Parts: sequence; structure tokens; C-alpha cells
Amino acid sequence: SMQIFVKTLTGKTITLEVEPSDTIENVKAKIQDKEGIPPDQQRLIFAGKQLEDGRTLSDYNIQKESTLHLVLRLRGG
Amino acid sequence: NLGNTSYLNSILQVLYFCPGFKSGVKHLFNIISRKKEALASYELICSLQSLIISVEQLQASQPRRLLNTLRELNPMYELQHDAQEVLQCILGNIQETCQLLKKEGFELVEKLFQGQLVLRTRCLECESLTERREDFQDISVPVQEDMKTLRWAISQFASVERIVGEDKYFCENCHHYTEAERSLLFDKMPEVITIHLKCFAASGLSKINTPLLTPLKLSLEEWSTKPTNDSYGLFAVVMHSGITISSGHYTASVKVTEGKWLLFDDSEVKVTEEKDFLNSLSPSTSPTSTPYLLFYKKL
Ligand SMILES: COc1ncnc(C2CC2)c1-c1ncc2cnn(Cc3ccc(-c4nc(C(F)(F)F)cn4C(C)C)cc3)c2n1
Ligand SMILES: [Zn+2]
Repeated sequence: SMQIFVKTLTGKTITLEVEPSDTIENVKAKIQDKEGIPPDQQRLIFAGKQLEDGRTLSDYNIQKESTLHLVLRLRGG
Repeated sequence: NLGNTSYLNSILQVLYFCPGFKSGVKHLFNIISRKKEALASYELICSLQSLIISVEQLQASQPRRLLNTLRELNPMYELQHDAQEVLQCILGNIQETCQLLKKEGFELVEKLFQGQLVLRTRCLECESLTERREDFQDISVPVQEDMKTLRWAISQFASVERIVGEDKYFCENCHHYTEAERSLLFDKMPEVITIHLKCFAASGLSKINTPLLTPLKLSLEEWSTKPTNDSYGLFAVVMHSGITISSGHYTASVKVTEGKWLLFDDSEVKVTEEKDFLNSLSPSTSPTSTPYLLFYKKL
């Protein structure tokens, strides 16, 4: 329905065809299909806010051409 | 026993030494506590202020309690976690409290961390331009292409990139899939600039060990919409010590602002001169503590 951009780990930009009702789990599944990163290892940041699992893109007001940033978790303790 | 939560410690230290943060917390604490005299988001402000007080009294002559506030606001934070991820929680719930309190110095996070980005897209057939405005709290840059300077890393983030092939841009003017050039430019510049180095990689997830040539003074003008006249300077570096992304130990190094770098290893403090600290950040030294978060303050 609409196309959004994702900046991968190397700065390269990819595109996703998503619906306004799509959940964050669905978006992370699509990113895996293009990048090969498991959904549980993915963190998506839009407009400085992290996308939480279970919410929809309409909740965060992600429209066409909106850019998500894909980062991993660097655990430390 | 303190260093068991070095993801929350190291972030708390940069925030403590962040220009105008503690004053922002105490201003909101007064309003918060006076209203209490006259809810879990209220706890974060109260918990943060107590921690700010605790460091003050010791320095003049708690990280656990902050974590119990986080265990309610965030279910995971009750293990080893990501330092930058905790930064979002503290800096996000403070603004959430502010957005509620303002409705009832209220721009604590917005004036200090948030900025504005202009995302311009240029179709290569019709040569039309479309723009987007997005907020940002940190500039997530790559570390390896797939010695390199931070100028190269930000350029990979903000310079004109050409999306081609499988990632073709859908132009509404042409009504067809098209090649496009994307160039994100900074419009509004906050007082604290965080640069999140994506030192992780993928092939099979690994941690890139070679750092970039981090500069002491950085100018974000070439990727700014306006001809700026302002530069930025390092005042804090959070590092990650380890060989895998699934475990490690975070450290912090904040500049004294007298003119040195405190090294924060669990519960120790070791002052380091300006030249030696910059030497230890060079890639040729093979730093065991790979830089993760870089913070710059406006001069
Ligand atoms: C700023 O530390 C923190 N901030 C926020 N959260 C935290 C932890 C979550 C609790 C800390 C934190 N973490 C670890 C330790 C270990 N000891 N201490 C207290 C301390 C720290 C720095 C100093 C100190 N300051 C200076 C000067 F800069 F003023 F010159 C020189 N010295 C030295 C040279 C005497 C004096 C006392 C820590 N504090
Ligand atoms: Zn076009």
C-alpha cells in the first residue's frame, strides 16, 4: 500500500511495501527477508522513538517515505 | 557489586555530566514534588533526582533503585542490556513526564537532545524533490563499509545516496518504480549530539572491532541545510568491552567541564590527560574497548 525506507547496518537504504495496519512484527519479518537478521535481534527507531512489538505502523504515524533505522543490541553488564 | 548493571551506570554518568541535565531534573523535581504535596513516570524523576543527589554528596568531599523504576516502565529491565537502549528509556520517559506536567524548563529532552532532519528524495527520471521532517535524538552512523574517519561515517549517513535495483523508489509523479537519490540534512541542532556507532555487523552477527578516527572537534555543516557557523566537541564516550555482541562490559569517559577524562570502570575513577585518552582512541592502538556512543556538546 505504501513504501517506507529502512537504513540497514551498513548505511545502505532498502525499501519495504507495508500497510498502515501492519504490526511491528510484520515489518521485522520483511526486513529479515531482505537482510537476514532475526526479528528478536532487530531494533527499529523512527523519529527517535523505538518501535515496540505488538503495535501498528498507524500508531506511530509512519506514512509513505518514512525512514526507519535498523540497529542491533550490544549487550553489556 | 555495583558494576553488575554497567549498561545503566555508564549512561547515568554521561547524563550526570551532560550540560544542563541535572538542573533540568531538579527543576522538574520541584514541580513534581510540590504537586505531590498538593505515577510511575513521577517515580523516574524522583528516583533520578535522588541518584543525582547521591553522586553529589560523595563527590563533594542508587543505580539499583533507578532500575526498579525501569522495571515498571519497561518489562525487560528487571541480565545484560544495550547502553543506548537504556538512554532512550530515561530520555523518553522524562519527556513523557514533561508532556504531562506541561499540560498540568518543561522542554527538558526536546531542547537538549531532539533535533530536526530534512529527508530529501530526488527521482532520477522526473528529477522532482520530496521532503520529510523527522526528529532525531542521535545520529546512527556505520563504522565499516560493505583508516576511516567520523567525517566518512556521517557522510555515509547524510551524503547523497543512490537507491537502485531491488530498492527502487516509487515515484508518484511518474507512477513507476524509479531510481532515486536520498540526502538527509540536519535542520535544527540540539545542544547534545549523540553519535551511535553501529559497531555491530551481519553476514552470523559479529562486532566490528576497529574504531573510526574520532575527532575532538566536529563540524556538521556539509550536511546542514543552512550555512552554519557552529562546531561541536567531544565530552563523553561510552565504550563496549568484549568480542561478541551478546555479552560485554560498558565503560564511560567524560571530559571534566578541569580539562581531563575520568575513566569509569565499575566503581573506579581514573583521571587521564587529554593527549593520552585521544591516543587510546586511535584504531592503530587496537582499542580493547570499542567506542559505541559518542557525545558532542555545542561550543
Ligand atoms: C559522575 O559519576 C557518576 N555519575 C552518575 N552515575 C554514577 C553511577 C550510577 C551511580 C556515577 C559514578 N559511577 C561510578 C563511581 C565511582 N565513584 N563515583 C563517585 C565519584 C565519581 C567521580 C568523582 C570525580 N569528579 C571529579 C571532577 F570531575 F569533578 F573533577 C574528579 N573526581 C575524582 C577524580 C575524585 C568523584 C567521585 C562514581 N560515580
Ligand atoms: Zn519521478
